[PDB]
Amino acid sequence: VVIGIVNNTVYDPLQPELDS
Amino acid sequence: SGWTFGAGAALQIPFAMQMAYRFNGIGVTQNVLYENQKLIANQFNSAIG
Ligand SMILES: *[C@@H]1O[C@H](CO)[C@@H](O[C@@H]2O[C@H](CO)[C@@H](O)[C@H](O)[C@H]2NC(C)=O)[C@H](O)[C@H]1NC(C)=O
Ligand SMILES: *[C@@H]1O[C@H](CO)[C@@H](O)[C@H](O)[C@H]1NC(C)=O
Repeated sequence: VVIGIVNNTVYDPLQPELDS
Repeated sequence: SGWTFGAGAALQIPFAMQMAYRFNGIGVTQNVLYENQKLIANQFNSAIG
């Protein structure tokens, strides 16, 4: 829906805890 | 440049984004602009009409 959107990763501060 | 030419040096910004700051400044979340942008633009063009 968004005009002119772009692609990048969004970091998740929970992920390294679950990973660890 | 939106409001910024008042304050100083007239920082350029894409118009679609400064309108979404206008929306954000009246408590309507800025995604409402970017989702409905065609409708809002068509409404503005009709109102100038
Ligand atoms: C952002 O990423 C999506 C995928 O996450 C891209 O969508 C793909 O675009 C190609 C064409 O370049 C299609 O062949 C694929 O089928 C699309 N995949 C999906 C899942 O839709 C999208 O093009 C990217 N956009 C930008 C601006 O980089
Ligand atoms: C921005 O302008 C370029 C031309 O200079 C055009 O090709 C592009 O699609 C435009 N992108 C957006 C998001 O308006």
